[PDB]
Amino acid sequence: RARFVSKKGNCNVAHKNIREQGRFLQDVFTTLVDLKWPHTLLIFTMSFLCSWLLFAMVWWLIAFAHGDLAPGEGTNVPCVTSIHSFSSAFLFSIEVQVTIGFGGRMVTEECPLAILILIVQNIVGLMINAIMLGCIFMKTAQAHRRAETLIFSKHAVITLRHGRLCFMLRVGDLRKSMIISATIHMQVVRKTTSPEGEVVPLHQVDIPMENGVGGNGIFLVAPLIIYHVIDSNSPLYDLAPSDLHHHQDLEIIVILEGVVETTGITTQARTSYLADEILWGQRFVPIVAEEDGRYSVDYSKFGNTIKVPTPLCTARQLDEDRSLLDA
Amino acid sequence: RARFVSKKGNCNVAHKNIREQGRFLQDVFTTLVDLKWPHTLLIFTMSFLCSWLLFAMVWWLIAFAHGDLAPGEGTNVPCVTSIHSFSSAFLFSIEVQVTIGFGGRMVTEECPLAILILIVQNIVGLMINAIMLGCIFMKTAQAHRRAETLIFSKHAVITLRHGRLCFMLRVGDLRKSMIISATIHMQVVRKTTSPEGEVVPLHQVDIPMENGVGGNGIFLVAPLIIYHVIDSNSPLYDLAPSDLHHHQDLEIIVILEGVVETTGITTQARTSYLADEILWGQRFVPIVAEEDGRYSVDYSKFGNTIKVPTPLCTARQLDEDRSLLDA
Amino acid sequence: TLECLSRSTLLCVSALTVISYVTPVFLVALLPLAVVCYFIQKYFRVASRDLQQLDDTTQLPLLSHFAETVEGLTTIRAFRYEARFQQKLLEYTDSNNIASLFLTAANRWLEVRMEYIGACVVLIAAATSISNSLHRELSAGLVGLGLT
Amino acid sequence: PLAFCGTENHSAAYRVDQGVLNNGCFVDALNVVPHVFLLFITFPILFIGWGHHSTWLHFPGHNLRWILTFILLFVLVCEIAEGILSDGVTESRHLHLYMPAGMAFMAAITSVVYYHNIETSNFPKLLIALLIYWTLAFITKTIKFVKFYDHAIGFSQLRFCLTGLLVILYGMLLLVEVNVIRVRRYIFFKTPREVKPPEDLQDLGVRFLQPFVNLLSKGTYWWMNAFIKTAHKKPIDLRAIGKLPIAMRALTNYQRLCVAFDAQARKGARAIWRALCHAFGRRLILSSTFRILADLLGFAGPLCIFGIVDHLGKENQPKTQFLGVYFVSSQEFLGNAYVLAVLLFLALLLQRTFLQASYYVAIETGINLRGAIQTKIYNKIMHLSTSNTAGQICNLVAIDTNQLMWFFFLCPNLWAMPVQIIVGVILLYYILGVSALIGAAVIILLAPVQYFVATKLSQAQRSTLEHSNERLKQTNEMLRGMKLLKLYAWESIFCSRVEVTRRKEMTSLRAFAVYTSISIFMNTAIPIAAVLITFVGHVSFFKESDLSPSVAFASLSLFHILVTPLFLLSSVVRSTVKALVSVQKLSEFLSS
Ligand SMILES: CCOc1cc(CC(=O)N[C@@H](CC(C)C)c2ccccc2N2CCCCC2)ccc1C(=O)O
Ligand SMILES: Nc1ncnc2c1ncn2[C@@H]1O[C@H](COP(=O)(O)OP(=O)(O)OP(O)(O)=S)[C@@H](O)[C@H]1O
Ligand SMILES: Nc1ncnc2c1ncn2[C@@H]1O[C@H](COP(=O)(O)OP(=O)(O)OP(O)(O)=S)[C@@H](O)[C@H]1O
Repeated sequence: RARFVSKKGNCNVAHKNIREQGRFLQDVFTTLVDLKWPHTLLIFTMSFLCSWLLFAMVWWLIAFAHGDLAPGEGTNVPCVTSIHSFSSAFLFSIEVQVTIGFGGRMVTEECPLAILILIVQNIVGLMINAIMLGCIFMKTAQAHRRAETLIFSKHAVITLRHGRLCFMLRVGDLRKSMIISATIHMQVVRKTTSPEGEVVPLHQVDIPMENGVGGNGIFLVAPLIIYHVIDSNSPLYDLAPSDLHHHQDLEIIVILEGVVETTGITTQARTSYLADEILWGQRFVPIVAEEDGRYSVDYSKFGNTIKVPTPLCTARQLDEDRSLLDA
Repeated sequence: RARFVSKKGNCNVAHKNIREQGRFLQDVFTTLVDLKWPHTLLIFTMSFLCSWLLFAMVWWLIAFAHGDLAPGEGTNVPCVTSIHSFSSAFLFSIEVQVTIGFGGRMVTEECPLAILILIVQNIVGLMINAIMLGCIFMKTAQAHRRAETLIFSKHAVITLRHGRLCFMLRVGDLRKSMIISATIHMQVVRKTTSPEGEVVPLHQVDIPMENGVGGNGIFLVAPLIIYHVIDSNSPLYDLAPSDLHHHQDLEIIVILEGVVETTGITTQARTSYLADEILWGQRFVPIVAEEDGRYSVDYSKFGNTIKVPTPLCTARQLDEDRSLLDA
Repeated sequence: TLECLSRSTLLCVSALTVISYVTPVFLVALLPLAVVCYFIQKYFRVASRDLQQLDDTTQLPLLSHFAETVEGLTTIRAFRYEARFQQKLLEYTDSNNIASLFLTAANRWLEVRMEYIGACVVLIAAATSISNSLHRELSAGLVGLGLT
Repeated sequence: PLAFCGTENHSAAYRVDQGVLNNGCFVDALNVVPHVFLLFITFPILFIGWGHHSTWLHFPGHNLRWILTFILLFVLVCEIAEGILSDGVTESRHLHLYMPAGMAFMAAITSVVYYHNIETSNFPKLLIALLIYWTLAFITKTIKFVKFYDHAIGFSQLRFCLTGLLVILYGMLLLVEVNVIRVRRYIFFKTPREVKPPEDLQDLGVRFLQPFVNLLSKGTYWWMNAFIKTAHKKPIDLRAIGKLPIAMRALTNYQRLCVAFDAQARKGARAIWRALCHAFGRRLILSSTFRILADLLGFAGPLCIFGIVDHLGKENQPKTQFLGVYFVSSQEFLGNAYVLAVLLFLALLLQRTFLQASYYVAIETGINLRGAIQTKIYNKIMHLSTSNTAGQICNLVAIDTNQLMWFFFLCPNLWAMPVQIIVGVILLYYILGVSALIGAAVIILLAPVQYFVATKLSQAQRSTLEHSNERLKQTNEMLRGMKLLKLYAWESIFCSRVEVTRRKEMTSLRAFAVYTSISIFMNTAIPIAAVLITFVGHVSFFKESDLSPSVAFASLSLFHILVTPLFLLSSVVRSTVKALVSVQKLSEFLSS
């Protein structure tokens, strides 16, 4: 069966029959940022080589039409000096676009269309150069490889915490960089049938993360347990321990967003638990241990999830049993 | 009749009698970023050509005053070599501003005001060049064309969901880039008359988006339905199915903001439904379908909105009928 | 069918042998084209098999439906169920048509690919045999043999 | 070493003292520029867009511009050829002869790729880049034409005809570009039009996208590729196969046929034939045109072998015109045998793709006819009275509509095989003189013999089917009562009776197999005898011209091309009379 989001955040949806009005390339610039680094290299080098070949074309053409490729050098003045071939023209063009300009073949005061062409060549060079500089600055500040090291426990566990069923995962920030203002959103992706007769195929219901402040935000330095209280008025209320098998239509996506501390750019790390990934009656093994003089975190036991006796039944039946024991 | 915001986010308001103290051009820089790409090209090229013409002016002037344009070359030393005309001066100026410097016309140790001018020419060149680089980096990171591919359903529909009247639209993110931390704000723009005698002409009342977490935020990969519960204590409470015609003073603006995943810059996509755009008694046709091994989303049926029998009356009368059936 | 398969395989092998004897260098280019030919033939064969089985299996419902409609015609006209049965017939005949059409399209795909391989073979043979009949001693008539 | 205007008289070709624009090899250099413009404006955009599921849309003038660009690449291959041929003489390779045309080639290919990208992405404003290109390519080519005219180059030389063809084709592509910009005003305008790609292409479940591809893919069935690859990994299900487009549905074809029937009733078997004509004749004659063009271009092969072998079997250029540039003429050009080889290759490739396209269009129109006729005979079943033969109607759907559809499959052959055989006999006579007529008569004698053998084979088939049906009834008797037979061990006697019936059926199968063997042997032996009589009578009996390699092998290739139509003409005629009887029977039924 298909899932919504892979275990590595790679979303699994396929988009079909997209009427594009040229909007995917009217944004040439974020398209040119998102081109993978080899693709960006090849676009970079194409846009330079083609420009040089173009203006070398023009230069050789002018020197032809100016009568500067005929022998008989001494009598007349070249429009730019000692262009002898399309090799000379290609080198002269390179030297004036990349501004090395050895000056062996320098433009002279002689014929204006060369002056005008050399203006044009400098200006388009400046233009494309600044365009590529900026695009690959935007590409130097891409923070995709930072969300590659924010990790989630492979198994999420439902355990009895403070007398209530709680659904927990564990997340960890491997680097020293504090991904500032981290915020976590969890949604139970499950097909929902409406009492009025509406069935939506990938319905997403946000489940509230349990916090003392009543918000969705974590201070992530040591790997921490993100848990959700399944008391009531939220999905998973009727999650029996039997319904946790492979082909059960039940997924939970988690998505944590925050700016990286260093490049100051928001990023997002996401993962998903299918009904088989989520274990019942387990609790996460402790990780932090007070070492010599610090709080040493052991990532070996990150997702071990020791099992512990929990009442195997739905949370609704748990509340019903509490109500019956009370009265 | 006029609307507040066009169907393409282009806001329709006209601003008149604006006492500007020079504040629209005291911000020359975001003005120079927001100049459309052709306008930015022309400003770029003007600011280069004018600089070259200026410093070529100065160079030819100096070489004149230094007595370097008179024939009789061998006796005296040029202040910069082999300037023969304002062509030579223009080429020398280009070569030193754009740093090609073929060196056929190089400044010599001879006369200081040229040294000082060449200092000035290099420094202003560096200054304007870095100014333009930075402005068009800021312009390479403009994310207007990204909000051109976040799309809203052309028709919003009011349907009975879970026994309550709900106002729904559908939105979709065409690209693979997850527009991180998406947040949606909806406001019912309608002329409001106050009981104390105050009538405001474009009053905006925020209507709460229905979420299980009680917030305004979506995980947008597959096109999803944004719906608002019209139970009470919010506008549209008295929206009869008859009041949905063209000339009814009623608009609903929606505005979703979030940083693009790639250039890490916040953007915003907005749209508006007039009283005729919003349909009654329809429900959005399902879109996601489990294909071969993925969740294929079909954008052909994006805004089809099949009709379904709903009680055609106001939501207040719906609550009154429920109360009467209860007792 | 066995006779024609024998004749086709032997004629193809014979033509390749002739244009390799006339042109020894063509044999070097034969192996890439032979590999491409084998791959195309395999992929065709599997697709054509599936499409042929499907095209056969969708034709039985159509004739069966015709038989039924002729048998219980008076009953169907009694129920005024004529529109439903015409809809069912349109569906059956559309299934049959789409099957036969995809079958013929796969056939055309294979035949175009094989004809382009044959065109590349004739270009290589022509060019190399003409070059050898100009620079080398290669005879005039062997060039025409390899050409045909 | 590698000079554009080859180094001559100390590179005197570069001196532009004479009014630059009328210095050839500079006007030839001006052409290299617009092609560089297109290449370098496009390759970046193409590779940024090359770095979803679209349901593409066609810009109007689509097929026309594809045809034009095909012709363009053809004339450019010819121009590369004439150039490379045209500087075999001198010592330095004049690059300006072929390098500008060989550059225009890649430029045209990029043009088709770029326009296709824009078509798929429906960004019509990008087409402005082509809007420039053709202009330049027009102008610089016209400038090349005019200056040619000034030295009285004339039509005498091939290069002038090719450059005129080029000016014409660039004018055509400029007209097509402006056509596109006119219908869908994407340049600065009111920006009115949005075409909303067709509905049947948006159905997730219409996977037979043969009508919805560019003409090149329509011809190569390139789309099928994807399908077939999928069809190799996992099996083919009715979900994997799409459903038919709106253009080819039972209802669509049925309504078309009914409109044709109304038109014919406003003005019997003849009525049905004329209605089928009025309903499917456009596609039928389109397939026939493809088929006849493929026949002629296939005949273009043997004559080319003749030319090649005549050139190389001989033992071997004037008109140096542009003050140093040589100019090869049409007669020397078509006698190079290197040019002849690539022209044979191009003609062969185009002929084979036209042939396969003829086959496909005929198949599609036949299948649509089958759908329409089935729906019509069923709609007639609905209305007929209870007074009236269920199996008759069942087989009328099973075998009679099948014969009609197969007549519509082979219908282009019926019109283009006589043309094929006529032109083949004419070409053979033109090549080999009088002995070719004897050879062609000997080979034409294959068709009536094959027809007679097929008729006898069908007669033997019926006489075999009788005994086969009787043996089947006896086997069914033996198999129904196998219990009782085994209970009293009467199985051997009934098996002996079944074996006697089988021996009678084998007696008839002997005659059937003799007729099949005669068919195979005639089919493979009439051509050998034809070649034998042709050549021997040409040399000994006629005492005619000596048998040269070119002449003989051209005649052999023409015989191989003549074999197939002569063999299949019998089958075409038999299928035609069979389907005529089928339409008669269908009219008799539909009239009641
Ligand atoms: C070339 C085979 O592709 C077809 C081609 C057609 C149309 C067609 O002009 N056929 C010619 C054969 C070709 C080689 C001339 C023909 C003519 C007369 C009798 C039978 C046949 N034949 C048709 C059945 C198979 C071959 C003998 C239809 C259907 C097909 C098909 O893919 O089934
Ligand atoms: N027509 C206008 N266009 C632009 N800005 C305005 C305009 N009117 C007022 N403002 C700004 O709005 C602020 C307060 O508006 P007002 O109270 O209406 O006028 P004001 O403050 O009395 O004007 P000042 O402070 O004496 S210059 C001021 O800081 C003005 O700069
Ligand atoms: N298949 C699709 N691919 C991309 N965008 C789409 C697609 N279908 C609809 N849209 C966009 O979604 C918005 C509204 O969707 P729909 O209501 O379903 O169609 P629509 O609005 O009637 O099309 P328009 O506005 O007449 S061009 C439009 O602005 C479209 O641009």
